[PDB]
Amino acid sequence: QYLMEGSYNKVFLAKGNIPAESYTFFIDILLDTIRDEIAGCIEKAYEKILFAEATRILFFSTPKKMTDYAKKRGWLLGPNNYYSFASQQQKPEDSTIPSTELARQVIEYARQLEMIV
Amino acid sequence: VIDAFRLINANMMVLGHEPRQTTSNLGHLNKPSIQALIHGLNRHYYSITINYRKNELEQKMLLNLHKKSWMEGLTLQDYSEHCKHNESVVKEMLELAKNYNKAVEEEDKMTPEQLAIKNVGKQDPKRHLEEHVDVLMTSNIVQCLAAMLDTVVFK
Repeated sequence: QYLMEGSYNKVFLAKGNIPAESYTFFIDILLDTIRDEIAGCIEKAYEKILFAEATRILFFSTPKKMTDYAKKRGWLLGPNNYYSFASQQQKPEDSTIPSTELARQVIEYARQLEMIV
Repeated sequence: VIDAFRLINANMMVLGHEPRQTTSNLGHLNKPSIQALIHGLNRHYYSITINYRKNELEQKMLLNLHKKSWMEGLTLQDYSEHCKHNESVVKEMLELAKNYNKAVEEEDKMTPEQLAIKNVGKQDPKRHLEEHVDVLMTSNIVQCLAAMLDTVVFK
């Protein structure tokens, strides 16, 4: 529920050590997962921001940690990263010059209309 | 009002050439005017048939294939002119729309045309509305099909 919500600060791992019925070995691989999620969201989040502002929220603070997950993201180098990829995708709605695809369903609407009349 | 005819002389009538003409074809008597049919039949003529044969080449030349005639179909009309028309067309439907709101309230028996006249709206308010969109839709639809095609082809 917390991960879905978008919280990475009331997520808990302490409540998974209350059972020690071999739930205790799953936490090991769920301290990976919390990290993964913060990192994806940050790709969407920034059109571009400073390296300094973004590392403290990753909870990375050593360049090695930055590199490791950066590969998965597609981000290039360690302190340097391109958060920008995800933001870039929104902008193409601006075009109008090529009509055929942009208008859409030009063939479809015409065909049915012709049958009806 | 084209008939083929044959002459009636004193000699022809005595021979009985006049029934002889009907034989060998489908038979044809004229119609225009009452005075001209009685008078014509006795003194002037006997009437007989014309049928028509025109070949497929004759039909092809008859049709008048024409170069600009087909070209217009592709020829793109102004974008502002479609917008302007779209707005004008809507204005005819508005008029019809008052009659149309009243007609629709009760149409619970049979024959749409009677219902529509009865709960106000001469003939069919639905029909008038539909014809009005159809003409605009027709010009806009073909021009859009044509425009996208030409831009890509020429480029």
